[PDB]
Amino acid sequence: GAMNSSNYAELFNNDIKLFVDDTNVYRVTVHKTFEGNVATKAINGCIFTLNPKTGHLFLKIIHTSVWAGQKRLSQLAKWKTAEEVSALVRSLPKEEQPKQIIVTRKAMLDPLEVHMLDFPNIAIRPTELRLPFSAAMSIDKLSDVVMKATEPQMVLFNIYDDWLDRISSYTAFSRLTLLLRALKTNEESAKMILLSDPTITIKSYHLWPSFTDEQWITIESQMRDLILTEYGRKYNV
Amino acid sequence: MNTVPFTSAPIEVTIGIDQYSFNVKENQPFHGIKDIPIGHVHVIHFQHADNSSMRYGYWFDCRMGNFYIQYDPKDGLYKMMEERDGAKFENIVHNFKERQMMVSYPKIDEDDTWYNLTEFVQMDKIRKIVRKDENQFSYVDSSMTTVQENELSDPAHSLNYTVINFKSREAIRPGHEMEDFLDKSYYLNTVMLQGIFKNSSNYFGELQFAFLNAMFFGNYGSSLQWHAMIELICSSATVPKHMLDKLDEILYYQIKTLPEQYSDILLNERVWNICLYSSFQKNSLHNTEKIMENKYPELL
Ligand SMILES: COCCNC(=O)COc1ccc(F)cc1
Repeated sequence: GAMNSSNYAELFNNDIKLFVDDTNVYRVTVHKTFEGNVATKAINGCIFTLNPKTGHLFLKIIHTSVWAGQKRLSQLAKWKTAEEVSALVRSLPKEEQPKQIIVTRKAMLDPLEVHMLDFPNIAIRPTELRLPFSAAMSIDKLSDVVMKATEPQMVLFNIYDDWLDRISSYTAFSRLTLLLRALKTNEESAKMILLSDPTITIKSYHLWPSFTDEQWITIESQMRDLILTEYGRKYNV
Repeated sequence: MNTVPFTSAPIEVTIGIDQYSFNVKENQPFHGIKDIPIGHVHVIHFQHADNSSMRYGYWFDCRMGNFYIQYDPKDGLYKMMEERDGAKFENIVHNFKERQMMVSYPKIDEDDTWYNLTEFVQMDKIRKIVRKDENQFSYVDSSMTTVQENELSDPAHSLNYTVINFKSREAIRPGHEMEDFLDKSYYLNTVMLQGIFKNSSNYFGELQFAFLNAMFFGNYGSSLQWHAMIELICSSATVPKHMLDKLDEILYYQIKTLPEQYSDILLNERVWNICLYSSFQKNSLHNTEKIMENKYPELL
């Protein structure tokens, strides 16, 4: 069934799986019209599909033209997500197709189950984890490619840069979720933390800075502090 | 008016005939049921005093032969049998009627309940769900499973209802994934009403047969079947006006007839609230909604 703290290590076994987050698929700015009413203007989004073992990120860019002339966009977004995920599975060689797809929001189960009726051996699963993948648009390079897109487009990333050369996928995933949790709770501080030291750069083919192991620990610590902090400022503790 | 004679009543049992029922005591001098209206299917059903486990019964049409009930003490149930000897059978019935050992099917002349619950129910059609073709009558009990339940184990004793599954390739046209799942009109109309059922009468027939098996036997797979069939229609944006109107009538009499005390198990809260309040047809079941709200407002 669902995915939680008890079966947490299944993410890093050798059964191919993908997380799908649809939280940045349909994105709008809300504004006042000349008549003083409110209207939304859609901006480009993305489906965040991530292999948690390898770090391969299939960033499908959702161009605002997909919404043109459509009603009930928040509902369509789930079905467009599902369609793009099933197209991705179908584009992949059989030996690369996932055995499980884990959706981060339960509203995706039915749209995806229906789009994947052709793949009855792929388990569609929810999770009880509160994963921070919505903050994926706080990663500058990901945000940039999404906002610049002029047409639908798939962009492939490794969200773990070269980390797997030095650490395990369990550890890489824990770092990523701590980075993203931080960026979600206080983007400015999180980003300040990541770039304070100009001498640490982001390689052109990476998303995150080129930290040593020792620097990562300092970074990871600083991000925990921020998360605990914001938790105080929020609850006054 | 036809007659189902009983050889005898060796064990204490509650006997049902359609929506009527009465208590027979162990070895009471009871020799069956008379004045059964011709022109409808009927169901005679049993719950033993000693083991309310296993309600069971027989669907039959008196136009299709002379049928009698005889307790079998080896198998331990009241068995429907066919008498092929016409004169043997008239003679048996006349003696039992003269000695007045038969109860009268007790139909009030104002009463269309049975007709309204069985309008589309036909034994010849029923015999293709309960497959047992050496008999003209059909046995059902509380425990028989459906063909779809066995997919998710003895196929001979199954209820071969039409398998309806909303998340199936049958239900969902490639490329209309969202359209067909939110608006099941293509599944209801093209696949179901048109490719398997052929007309609404046939679709309504199985819906009716499912309900009755649910109510009389508490057959859980029939309840799912009855419910599935309602949900497919309630979830279709495009339904012929005459089907909606007929559906409202059908459900109305089904809701009317359900025992008040069995509503908690036989009615699916999700399906009804969706059908009456969220679905495309939320506005098209005026009679069904009025009786549901006045008799089971709890469920909603
Ligand atoms: C062959 O596909 C399945 C057959 N379709 C039907 O509609 C027949 O259903 C029934 C069943 C029982 C009835 F009292 C009336 C009708």
